[PDB]
Amino acid sequence: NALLRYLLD
Amino acid sequence: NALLRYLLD
Amino acid sequence: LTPTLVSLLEVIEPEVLYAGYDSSVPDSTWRIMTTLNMLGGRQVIAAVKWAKAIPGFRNLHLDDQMTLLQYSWMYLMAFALGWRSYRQNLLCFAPDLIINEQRMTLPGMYDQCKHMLYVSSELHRLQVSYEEYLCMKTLLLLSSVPKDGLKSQELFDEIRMTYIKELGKAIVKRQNWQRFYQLTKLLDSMHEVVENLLNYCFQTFLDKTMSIEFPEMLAEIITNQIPKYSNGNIKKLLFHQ
Amino acid sequence: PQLTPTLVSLLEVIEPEVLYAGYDSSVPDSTWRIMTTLNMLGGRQVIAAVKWAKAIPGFRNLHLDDQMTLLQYSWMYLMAFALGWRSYRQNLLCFAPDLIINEQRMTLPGMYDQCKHMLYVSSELHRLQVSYEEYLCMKTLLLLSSVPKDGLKSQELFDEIRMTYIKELGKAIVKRQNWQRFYQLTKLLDSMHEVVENLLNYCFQTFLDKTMSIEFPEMLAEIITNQIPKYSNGNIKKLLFHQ
Ligand SMILES: C[C@@H]1C[C@H]2[C@@H]3C[C@H](F)C4=CC(=O)C=C[C@]4(C)[C@@]3(F)[C@@H](O)C[C@]2(C)[C@@]1(OC(=O)c1ccco1)C(=O)SCF
Ligand SMILES: C[C@@H]1C[C@H]2[C@@H]3C[C@H](F)C4=CC(=O)C=C[C@]4(C)[C@@]3(F)[C@@H](O)C[C@]2(C)[C@@]1(OC(=O)c1ccco1)C(=O)SCF
Repeated sequence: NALLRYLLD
Repeated sequence: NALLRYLLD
Repeated sequence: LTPTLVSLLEVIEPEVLYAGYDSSVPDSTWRIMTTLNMLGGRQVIAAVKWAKAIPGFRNLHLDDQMTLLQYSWMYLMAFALGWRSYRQNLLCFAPDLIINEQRMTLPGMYDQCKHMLYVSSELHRLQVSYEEYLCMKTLLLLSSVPKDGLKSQELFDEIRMTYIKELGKAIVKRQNWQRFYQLTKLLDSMHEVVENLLNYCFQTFLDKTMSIEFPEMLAEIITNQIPKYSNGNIKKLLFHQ
Repeated sequence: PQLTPTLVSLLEVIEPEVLYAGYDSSVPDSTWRIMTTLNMLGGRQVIAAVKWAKAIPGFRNLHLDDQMTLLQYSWMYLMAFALGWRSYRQNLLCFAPDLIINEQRMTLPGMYDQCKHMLYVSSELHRLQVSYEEYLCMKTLLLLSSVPKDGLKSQELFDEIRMTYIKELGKAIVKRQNWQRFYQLTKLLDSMHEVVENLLNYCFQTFLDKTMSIEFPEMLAEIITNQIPKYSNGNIKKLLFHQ
């Protein structure tokens, strides 16, 4: 799940 | 000034 | 003047989000669920912004940060929901979508809502203060791990232990050990609540015959998490055996 | 490691989200229109600053009348400083993501005349190359940079809170040549009194002017009314880092 990795960076 | 007093409370 | 870990949890607590429910169109169980899923997605986005601000959390390995959110989102949603409803007999999904006595009686409605009502009544019963709620909610983020362990297991352990102590402190600043027992006993019972809620959630997601829509934020999590309940790679952390 | 949070990291979270101005892009620009739109923005910026101050540890423990005095004395410092920061992070003036005073708008009548002062703050932050954490301590101290002549009612607690944030800025500096940068950054703080004097001069003069037709929201109007006597009598004491 790429969207989650994003919001966490 | 009551509004500030209110926002502070 | 020195800021406490609890005063910091207060600050980072996100704004309560509106559901965007049209109040001029007849209610139905399809319309409510679909709207709530959409809300759920935005609430998850919020929870990420919230977790990132919990001291320690951003110091975990990124995969661990992800795992914990994927495992606990329902705990965090259900528990916040309990709190919102508790602070209102009803369920406060949002200031624009309160399940009243009227909406409760709709087809298949109370069937699920009984589980979310349970959380709400336990908080009332135990008469939980805000600062306890905030510590409890933080522990819920830390309530399941992969059976195999996390990558930064050592640090996670320290973080969890800190918020246990923190919950403990909140109780003191509020019969103290008894209350500590009671509130951890509640946290334990969140596992059961979440299992129920996830079962119907996954069951609906997978059902083709129901036209219930899920936002992508949720759909990705749900997709990623299906196998881990199918292969049983989740360890539920409990305070009482 | 530090799973107990520094006072700076708390200020980092309490920092209010940046507010939009609502300025219409189809309607032609005017000095009249920009100033009013800016006054309205100013009002909502003050309401945000109240919520912000209350979250500062210790602040909510002062006398309520003191809490009032501090916000009444320092609103312009806080607004101008945050403006200087926004302008620095994006020489232009970022009042809002939707109202940036650019090169062309600057050339509007009576515009750069006031904007020069606000630009000064912005070019100091770029000069001294101020970091974010330094910024958050400096702004906090700006809340605590003026007091009435015969002190506050909780002067002791105030003195202690101020002393705390002086130390907090000192940590920001080291965590980034030490004592000279301290001098530098505290000299900038000192020099805000001079900026704010100018900005308040034009603000009050416009506020009191009959034939000028520039609107003010109530939030600001109560404070401007509540302060004009105080500043034109001399009950304000400007706390300086360097004499
Ligand atoms: C039973 C599931 C679980 C529901 C979520 C519960 C969660 F606590 C939550 C809280 C909110 O404030 C907003 C949304 C969620 C995340 C949630 F309510 C919704 O997504 C809907 C979920 C998945 C669920 O709810 C119902 O049955 C339900 C709620 C009210 C009536 O029925 C669904 O499975 S909806 C269909 F999949
Ligand atoms: C010269 C004054 C000072 C202006 C305020 C400065 C402050 F930094 C600020 C920042 C904002 O983000 C939004 C509003 C304020 C609080 C402010 F810009 C406005 O109220 C307008 C103030 C008082 C001021 O500005 C101008 O003339 C001005 C802005 C651009 C060009 O001139 C006024 O006195 S407006 C007329 F009363």
